[PDB]
Amino acid sequence: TTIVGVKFNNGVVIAADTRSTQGPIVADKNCAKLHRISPKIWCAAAGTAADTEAVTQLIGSNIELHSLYTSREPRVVSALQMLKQHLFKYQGHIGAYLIVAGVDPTGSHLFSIHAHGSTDVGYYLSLGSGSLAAMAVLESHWKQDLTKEEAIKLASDAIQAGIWNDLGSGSNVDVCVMEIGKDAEYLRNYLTPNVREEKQKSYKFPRGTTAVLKESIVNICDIQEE
Amino acid sequence: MTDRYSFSLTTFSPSGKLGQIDYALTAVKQGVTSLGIKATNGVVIATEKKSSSPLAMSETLSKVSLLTPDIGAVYSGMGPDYRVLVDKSRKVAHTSYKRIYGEYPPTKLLVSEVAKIMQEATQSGGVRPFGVSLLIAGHDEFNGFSLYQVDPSGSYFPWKATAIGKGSVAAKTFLEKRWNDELELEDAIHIALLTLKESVEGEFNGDTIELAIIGDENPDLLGYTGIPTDKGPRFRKLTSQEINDRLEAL
Amino acid sequence: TQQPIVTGTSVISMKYDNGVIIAADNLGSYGSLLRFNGVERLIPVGDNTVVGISGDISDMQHIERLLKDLVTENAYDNPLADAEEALEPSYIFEYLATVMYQRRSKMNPLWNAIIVAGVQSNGDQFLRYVNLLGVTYSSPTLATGFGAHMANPLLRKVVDRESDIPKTTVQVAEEAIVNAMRVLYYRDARSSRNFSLAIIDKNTGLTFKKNLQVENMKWDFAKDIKGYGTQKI
Amino acid sequence: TQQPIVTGTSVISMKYDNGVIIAADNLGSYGSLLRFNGVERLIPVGDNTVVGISGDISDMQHIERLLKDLVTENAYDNPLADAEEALEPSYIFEYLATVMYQRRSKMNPLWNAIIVAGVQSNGDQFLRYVNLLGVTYSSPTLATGFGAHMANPLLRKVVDRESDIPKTTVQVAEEAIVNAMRVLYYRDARSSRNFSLAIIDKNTGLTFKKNLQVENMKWDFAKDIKGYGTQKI
Amino acid sequence: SDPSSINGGIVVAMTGKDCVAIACDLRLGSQSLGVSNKFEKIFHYGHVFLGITGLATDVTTLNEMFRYKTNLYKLKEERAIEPETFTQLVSSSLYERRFGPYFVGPVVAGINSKSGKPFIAGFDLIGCIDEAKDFIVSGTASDQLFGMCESLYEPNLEPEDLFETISQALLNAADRDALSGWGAVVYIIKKDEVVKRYLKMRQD
Amino acid sequence: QFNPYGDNGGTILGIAGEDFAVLAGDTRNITDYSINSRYEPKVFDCGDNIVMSANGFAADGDALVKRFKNSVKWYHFDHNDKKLSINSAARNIQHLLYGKRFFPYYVHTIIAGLDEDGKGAVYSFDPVGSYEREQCRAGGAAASLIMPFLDNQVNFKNQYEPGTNGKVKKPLKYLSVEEVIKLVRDSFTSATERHIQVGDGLEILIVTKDGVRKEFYELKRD
Amino acid sequence: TSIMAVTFKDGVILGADSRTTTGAYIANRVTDKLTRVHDKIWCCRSGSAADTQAIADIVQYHLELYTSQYGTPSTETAASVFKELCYENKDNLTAGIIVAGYDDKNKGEVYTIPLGGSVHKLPYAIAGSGSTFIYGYCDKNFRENMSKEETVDFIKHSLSQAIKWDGSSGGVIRMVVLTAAGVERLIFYPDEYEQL
Amino acid sequence: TSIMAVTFKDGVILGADSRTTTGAYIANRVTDKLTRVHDKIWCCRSGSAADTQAIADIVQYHLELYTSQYGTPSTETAASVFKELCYENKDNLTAGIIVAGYDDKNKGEVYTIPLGGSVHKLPYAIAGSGSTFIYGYCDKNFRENMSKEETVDFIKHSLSQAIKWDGSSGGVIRMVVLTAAGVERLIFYPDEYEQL
Ligand SMILES: *C[C@@](C)(O)[C@](*)(O)[C@H](CC(C)C)NC(=O)[C@H](Cc1ccccc1)NC(=O)[C@H](CC(C)C)NC(=O)[C@H](CCc1ccccc1)NC(=O)CN1CCOCC1
Ligand SMILES: *C[C@@](C)(O)[C@](*)(O)[C@H](CC(C)C)NC(=O)[C@H](Cc1ccccc1)NC(=O)[C@H](CC(C)C)NC(=O)[C@H](CCc1ccccc1)NC(=O)CN1CCOCC1
Ligand SMILES: *C[C@@](C)(O)[C@](*)(O)[C@H](CC(C)C)NC(=O)[C@H](Cc1ccccc1)NC(=O)[C@H](CC(C)C)NC(=O)[C@H](CCc1ccccc1)NC(=O)CN1CCOCC1
Ligand SMILES: [Mg+2]
Ligand SMILES: [Mg+2]
Ligand SMILES: [Mg+2]
Repeated sequence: TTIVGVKFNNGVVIAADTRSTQGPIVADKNCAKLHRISPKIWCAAAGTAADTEAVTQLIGSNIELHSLYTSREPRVVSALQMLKQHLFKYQGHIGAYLIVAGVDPTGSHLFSIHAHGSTDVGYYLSLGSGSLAAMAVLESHWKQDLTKEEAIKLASDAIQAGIWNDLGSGSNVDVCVMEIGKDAEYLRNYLTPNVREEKQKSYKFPRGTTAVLKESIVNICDIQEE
Repeated sequence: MTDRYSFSLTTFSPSGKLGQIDYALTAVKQGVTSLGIKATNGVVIATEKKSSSPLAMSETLSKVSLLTPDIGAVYSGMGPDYRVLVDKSRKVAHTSYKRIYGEYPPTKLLVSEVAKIMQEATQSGGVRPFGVSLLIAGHDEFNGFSLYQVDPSGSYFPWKATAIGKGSVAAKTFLEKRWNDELELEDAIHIALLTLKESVEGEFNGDTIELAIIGDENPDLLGYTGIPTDKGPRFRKLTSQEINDRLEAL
Repeated sequence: TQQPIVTGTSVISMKYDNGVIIAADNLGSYGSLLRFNGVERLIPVGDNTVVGISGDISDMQHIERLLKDLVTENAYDNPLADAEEALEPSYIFEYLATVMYQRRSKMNPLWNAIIVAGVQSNGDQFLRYVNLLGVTYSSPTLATGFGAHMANPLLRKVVDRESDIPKTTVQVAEEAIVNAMRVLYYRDARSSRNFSLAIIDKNTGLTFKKNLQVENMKWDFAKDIKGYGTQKI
Repeated sequence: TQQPIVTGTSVISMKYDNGVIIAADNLGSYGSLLRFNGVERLIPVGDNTVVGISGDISDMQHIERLLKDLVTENAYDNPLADAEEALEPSYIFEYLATVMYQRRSKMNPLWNAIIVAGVQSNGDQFLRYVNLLGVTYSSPTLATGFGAHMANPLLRKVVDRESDIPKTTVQVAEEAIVNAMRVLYYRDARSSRNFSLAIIDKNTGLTFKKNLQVENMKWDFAKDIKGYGTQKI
Repeated sequence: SDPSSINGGIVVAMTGKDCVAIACDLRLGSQSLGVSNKFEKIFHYGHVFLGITGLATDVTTLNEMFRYKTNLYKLKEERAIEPETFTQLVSSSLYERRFGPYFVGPVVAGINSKSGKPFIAGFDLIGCIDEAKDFIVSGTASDQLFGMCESLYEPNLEPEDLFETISQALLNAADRDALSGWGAVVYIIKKDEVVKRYLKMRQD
Repeated sequence: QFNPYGDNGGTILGIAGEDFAVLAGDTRNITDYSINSRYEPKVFDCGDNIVMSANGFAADGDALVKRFKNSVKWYHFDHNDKKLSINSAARNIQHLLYGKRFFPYYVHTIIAGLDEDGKGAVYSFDPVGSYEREQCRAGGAAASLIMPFLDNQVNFKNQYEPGTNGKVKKPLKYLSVEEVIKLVRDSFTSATERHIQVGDGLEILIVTKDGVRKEFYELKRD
Repeated sequence: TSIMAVTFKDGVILGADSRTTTGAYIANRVTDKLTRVHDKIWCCRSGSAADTQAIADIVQYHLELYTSQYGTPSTETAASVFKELCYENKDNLTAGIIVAGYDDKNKGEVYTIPLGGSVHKLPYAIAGSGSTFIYGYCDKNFRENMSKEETVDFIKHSLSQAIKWDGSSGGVIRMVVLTAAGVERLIFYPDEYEQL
Repeated sequence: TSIMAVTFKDGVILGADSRTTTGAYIANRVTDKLTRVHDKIWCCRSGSAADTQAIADIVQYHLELYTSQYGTPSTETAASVFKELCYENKDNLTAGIIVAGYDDKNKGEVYTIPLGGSVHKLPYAIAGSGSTFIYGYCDKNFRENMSKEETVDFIKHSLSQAIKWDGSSGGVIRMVVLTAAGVERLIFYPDEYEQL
C-alpha cells in the first residue's frame, strides 16, 4: 500500500493507491483505503485490511457519540488519542498503520499512527510498503506554503511513485481534500492510469458447451397461501 | 458501601395496578406539551421551550434531539430522565445495530430498544421507572416515514398524529379534525404550530418554540462530497427565523 | 558462510545520452556505529569503467585488489593494452559476476552488491548489477540497498524507459543523482553527508569527483513541529 | 521472570567479638558500562541493623522502600517503638526472607542477594543471608557474588569457626574487611574503588562510614612485565 | 496442519446483465483421502446466497450461525435481509473472532430486491470485504480461479452465457488442484427465478 | 545464516503448433517488493532452432542457459557440426539439472523448437531434471493462473460439442500462429492484473523452419 | 536516540536529537522527543516510541489530577510517577526516560530512569543509543553552576558528537530551557552543529 | 580492552590498558597488550587473547623472514600481513588489531584492522570494548602534528576515560613511543590517571 498526507495553506490532503493483496495475488484492483472517521476527519489505511476497517469504524462510531454528547464538531486529536490508546492496549497485534488528517474548530491537522500505538506530527507523511518511493518524491518537491492545487499534485505524484515502483501498490489514485471552512471533497479514482487494454479474443462460449446432469428450480420464496 | 436493593421497587397491587408506572404517567401529565404529526412526504415533532429563568439561555437546553441522521425524539415529563435516555438511545443504535449491519436501524427497531430500556427500569432491582413519555419520529428505506410514542411501561404505539403531556387531551382532539392522509409536510408544520399555540400561555415565537422535521435528504448538511449513496440527514431542526416566517402566514 | 562486519550503504547510478553516472557515500559503518568517514567505494578501472561497491568493506578491498591485478594481467604480452585490447566494462563485469556466483556456489560469498558503470569501445553505455548471490540485471537506472527503494523512483522519473536515454543530458542526469543522494541522507540511518561521484562520457572521458557534500537541505519546518499530537508548545 | 538491568556487585561481612561489620561498593553497573558511581547499597534500619544488597538496583530501591515503610508501620500504636518493641535484625531478616521466597514462588523474583547485619537486644551478633530463590544461611563470615569466592577465604582466616569470634577485635575485623575490598577491586571487573562500610557494635552502636577508598595498592611490579612469553622489551 | 487446506474445495461468483452466478465443487477430504462427493458449499437465506470454502467444520458452523441470525433478522425487521446488509453481518461476525478465527473463505452473491442491482462480495478469514464488480474467488484453487476468471470473463453477459463462463472457470481450475473437484454445482440467479445445475466433471 | 537462493519472479509460457512453436516470457525482474529491471530478457535463442528459458532464481537460470549454450557449441565440435535435435537437447538438459541433484538449480525450464518431423515441440523441466514433451506449458510465479486457461483454450478441456448431451468432446485442432499469439497476449495481460511479480513487458520468440523471430508487447507497469 | 538533561545556575536544560528509526529507515527526521508532563516538568524520551508516549501521556494525566487536588507537584514527585510505571511494568516496557524540572525552592533537578525502573538523581544525565559515544566527553567537560550560554554549548557540542558517531541519532538538535523566567524552545540545524 | 595508536610530529605512540577478563573475573590485571612484531613496528591487541597472540607470533615470524631476505619492512607491509591472516581466517578469528610503526621516509603511520579483516590507514585509531566511550572525546581533542608531551597527555586522558566507564578495561596504562630516537616504554598507575 502507498498512503500519503500533505499539509497546505488552508487545509490538508490525503491520498492512497487502490490495490489490496493476498500473498502475491491482487485480490481487489479498486480498493478504497480512504476511510471517513467523521465528516471532516478522514484517514488513509495501510497494513492488515480487516484491522484498519474495524479500527476506523469503532473510533468513528465513538467519535460520533462523543460529538452528540458534547454538541461540538469532532477534533482530530480526539480521533488520534482514541486510536493510539486502543492500539497500544493490543500491543501491536491489531495491525493498523494509519495517516489521520482533518479540519476542526482548532484548525487543520496531519498525523500518522503505527500499530504499536506511537503517533507523529508532520507537514508531509507516508506509510505502507510504497512509503519509501512516496517519501522520495515528497522530500524532493515539498515546500512551505503550498497551495491546494500544488498539494493535490504533490500527493498524487507521491502515490504514483508507489504505484509504479512498489509491487505492493498499484492501479488508481484516491484523494480526499479537507479545507478549512468547507465541506471535505472525496475524489474517488482521481487518476486512472492503469486501464487494461482490449483482449485479442472473445472467450464467450457457444450455448450447450458445458455438460449438465440435473436441472431444478430453487424455491427462494416463503411458504405460500391457499 | 453495598447496593442491597436487588428486589423490585415496582410491584403489583391487589387491584392489578403497577403503582410506580401509573405515578410515572402522572409525572408525564404535569410535563410541558409536545406533539408529532406525520405527512405523506415527512414527519414533524414540536414542543414548548419552557424557560426556568429569563437569565437562562434556552438554546443550550435541547428538548428535540437527533438520535440518528434519519430519527429524532421529543418528550414530556422529567427532562433529566429524557437526557440520559437520549444518551443510551444513541449508543444502542450503534452497539446493537450499526456495528453489526453497517447501517442505521429502522425507526421501529430503535424504538423497540428504547422501549426495552424503559421496561427494565419497571422490573429490575432497586430502580424506579423513567418519568417520561417519548415521541420518536423517523424515516427508513423499507418502512418509509413513521411516528412512535413510548411510555414509562416500555409500551409503544405508532401514530398518524398525537400529543403528550399537559394539554394532550385538547391537542389530540384538534389533530383529529385537521389530519388527513393527503397532507404535505408544510401543511403538517402549519397544523403543528396551530395545535401548539393552544397549550402555550406566554410568548409564542421561534425563541420559545422548538420544532424539528424528518423530511427530504439534506446534502448541504452532510459536511462532505464524493459518495453518491450518502445523500445527507433527513432530520432537520428548524431555526428561530424559519419558525417566525411560518408564524406570519398563520 | 559469514556475516558482514564493516559495511557500505547505497550505490546509485543511471544512463544519460552520451554516457553513465554513478555515486556512493564515503562511509564504512560498524553496525550502528559510523566508524570510518573516509572510505572510497567507487573504484575506477582504466579510463572507461567505474565499479561501485556496497556491503562488506573487507570483501570490497579484496575485489579492489582483484581488479588492480586484472589490469596488470591484461597488460602482459599485450602491445594494444592501452588501445584495442584495453579492458572493457563488459569484460570487467562478467569477471566479477563469474567470481560472485562461484563464491555463492561454495557457500562462502563475497557479501556485496556491485554496479559496474562504463562506456564501451563503440560508444555504447554499460550499466549492470551483480550481488552476493550472483544475480545480475541491467536497467536505465540501477541502485543497491536503500537506493533501490528511494533513488530508483526519482531517477526513473527522468529515464523511465530506453527511449528516454537520448533525451537526457549530463546536467539533468547529474542533478537527479545529487538530489537522490540528499534524499538518502535524510532517510538512511547508515549514510553520510560526504560522497563521491563519477561520470563516464563517450566524448569527455572519465570525470571523478571527490569530497562532494549534500547541500541545500530543508530543516526549517522542524521548528514548527512540537509534541506527537496534543502538545501545543 | 525478568533479567537484571542496573546491578550492584559484592556485599561482604563478618562477626567480631562485640558486633558485626558489613561493606559494599558504591557502583551501579549497566552490563559492562560502569554507569552510576554514587549508589549507596548499605541501608540502615534503626540504630541496630544494616541491610546490604547486591543484584538488581530497581529491586533494591523497592526493598529500601519496604524497609522504610516497615519502620513507619512498627511505630503505629507502639509507645515502645524506640525501646523494647523496636525492630530487631532477626525481625527485619525474616520479613525479607518471607518476601523473597514468596516472590520466587510466583515466578517473579526480586533479583537480589541480601545480607542483614546487626546486633540483637541481648547483645548477640546477627548475620544472615537471603537471595532471589529464598535460600537462607548464616556463618561467621558472609559474602555475595565475587565476594563469596574471594572475600570469604580471607575473612575465614580471621574467623574460621564460632570459637574465634570472641578472640577477634574490631580493629582486626575492619582491617580484614578493608583488605578484602581492595582484593575485589583488583579482580572484579564490575567493582569500584569507592565504597561504604558499617560497624554495628553492642557498646558503641551504629557507625556508618561513607566515601571510603581502596588505598595502598600494588601496581609497581607491572613495569617489569613485558610481552606474553618471548618478548624481552 | 494448515486448517485452510485439510478438507479442500472452491467457490466462485460472477455478475452478468441483471443476474449473478455462484458455483462450487462437491469434494470433502482428509488431506489425500477423498471422503464425500456430496459436500455442497453454497447456502441461501431468502434470496441472498453464501458460499463458504475452508475448514469444513467451520463451513457447517457458519451456515448454522447465519441461518440463526438471518431468521432473527427477518422476525424483527419483517423483511428478508439484502446482500449488502448480509455482507456487513458476515464481516462483523468474522471480526469478533479476530484472535481465534473461523478458517474460512466466504462469498456472498445475490440481487438487491428493491434496486434490482447484481451484487457479489468476498472475505478473508477475519472479515475484510472485497466488493468486486466482476468476480470473486475462494478456496484451495483460488490462484487457478483468478487466472480463469481474469481471462474468460467479460461484463454484461446474459444468464445462459454467464452459466457457460462460470462453469468453465470452475471446472478447469478444479482439474489443476488435487484437493478440489469430485463434482460441481452452479446457481444462476435472476430477480425472481433461480436455476441450479449439477455439472458433469472428471472424478479424480 | 547465508541463503544461497533467491526469487527473481517472472513467468514463462510455451505453446506448440503444427509447424511452429513459441516461447514467451515477461521482461520484469524483481526481488521482494522492488523492481530490478523492467526489461531483462529471459527467453534466449540457443542456436540449432532451439529457444530456452530457465525461470525462477535468475543466477541459476543464467548459469543453466550459459551451460546449455556451451553444450550446443561442444556438440558441434565433437560430432561434425551435426544439428542438435530438440529431443536430444532435452535429454542433455536433464543431465545438466540432475548433476546438481543435491544442490539444485532453482528454476523451471522450458525449451521450444521443432522435432525431426518438422512439427512444433515444447519440453518442460522441474528443478532436478524430470522432463516431458507437451503441447502446452506455463512456468514460474503465475503458472498456477495461466496453465488452467491453456488446458481450456489449447487442449479444449471440459469443452463438449453443443447438443450432444455431453458425450462428444470438442475435437483437438492445431492452432495458427496468429491464434497462439492472441492466447499468449491474453494470458500475460490476465496474469499481470492478478500477479504483482508479472508486468512491464512481454517478449515472444517464435520458431519455424525459416528460423527464430521476435515480437515485443507492452504490459502494465504497476 | 541521543538525549540529555543538564542542571545549571538558573535551572535545567533538556536536549535531544530528532531521529526515529524503523530498522535502518528513518521514519521521522524531525521528531520532538522533549515532552511536557507539567508547566515546568519535562522529560526526554528514548526506547520504544509507543511505550514512552503511552507512559508520558499517563504521567501527564496523573500530574494534571495531582495539580487539581494538591497544587504544583515537585520534580521528585513527577520522577516517582514515571518510576512506578516503568518498574511495575518492566517485563512489558522498553523505556529509558530522563525527567527534568524547575522549582523555585529546589531550582533545577534531573532524574534518570533506565530500563529496570530504578531512579537516580544526578547533576546531569545522558541516555539513548548515542550516549555511549559521549560518556568520556561529558565527564571531562561538565561543571556545576554553569551559565545558560555555557550549558547550551555543552549540550550542543555533546549531542553533535553523539549524532556524528551514532547512526540511530540525527536531524536537528532540539532543546528546552527551564528557569524562573519561563520555558524557552531552542533548535539547532545540521549546518550549525556539524562544523563544531 | 581499550587500545589506541596516535601519529604525531616525531612519530607514533601506542597505548593500552592492562586488563584480561574471563567472564567478569580479571584473569590478569598487569597484561601487556603492546607487542613487538619488528624493531619499530608494534601492534595493539584486542579481542581473543589466544587469537591475537597466535596472529602476532605468525606476523613476527613473517617479518623476521622478510628482513633476512629483503631488509626492513614498511609499516604498510606489516599491516598487509596482519590483514591477510585476519581476512582469510575471518570465520575462525576474533581479533581487533591496530598496527603502528615508524619509518624515516614515511614517519609515523597507524593502520587499524577490525573484525572483518579490512584495513584502514588513519592519523589515529581507537579500538576495544572501552573505545566506544571515547569516540566523542578523541574526535574533539585530536590534532595533527602534536608534540610528544601533548600526545602522551592525549592518550593518558583518553584511556583514563575508557577505563573509568568500561568494566572490561582497567589496571595500568602502558604506552610505547616510536620515533627516530628509538623505542621508549612508559607506564602510568591508577593514582596518577584516575585524578585527571
Ligand atoms: C497491499 C498493501 C500495499 O499492503 C496495503 O497495505 C493494503 C492496505 C489495506 C487494503 C487497507 N493491505 C493489504 O492489502 C493487506 C496486506 C496484508 C496481508 C496479510 C497480512 C497483513 C497485511 N491485505 C489483507 O489484509 C488481505 C485483504 C483480503 C485480500 C481482502 N487479507 C489477507 O491477506 C488475510 C490476512 C489475515 C491475517 C490474519 C491475522 C493477522 C494478519 C492477517 N490473509 C489471507 O487471506 C491468507 N489466507 C487465509 C486463509 O485462506 C487463504 C488465504
Ligand atoms: C532512535 C533511537 C536511538 O532509537 C531513539 O531511542 C528513538 C526514541 C523515540 C523516537 C522516542 N527510538 C526509536 O526510534 C525507536 C527504536 C526502537 C525500535 C524498536 C524497539 C525499541 C526502540 N523506534 C520505534 O519505536 C519505532 C517507531 C515507529 C517507526 C513509528 N517502532 C518500531 O520500530 C517498532 C517497535 C516494535 C517494538 C516495540 C517495543 C519493543 C520491541 C519492538 N518496530 C518495528 O516496526 C520493527 N520493524 C523492523 C523492520 O521491519 C519492519 C518492522
Ligand atoms: C578485556 C578486553 C576489552 O576484552 C580486551 O579485548 C582483552 C584483550 C586481550 C588481553 C588481548 N581481551 C580479553 O581479555 C579477552 C576477552 C574475550 C573473551 C572471550 C572471547 C573474546 C574475547 N579474554 C580472553 O581471551 C580470555 C583470556 C584467558 C582468561 C587467558 N579467554 C577467555 O575468556 C576464553 C575465550 C574463549 C573464546 C575464544 C575465542 C572466541 C570465543 C571464545 N573464554 C572462556 O574461558 C570462557 N569462560 C566463560 C566463563 O566461564 C569460564 C569460561
Ligand atoms: Mg482434482
Ligand atoms: Mg506497483
Ligand atoms: Mg574499569
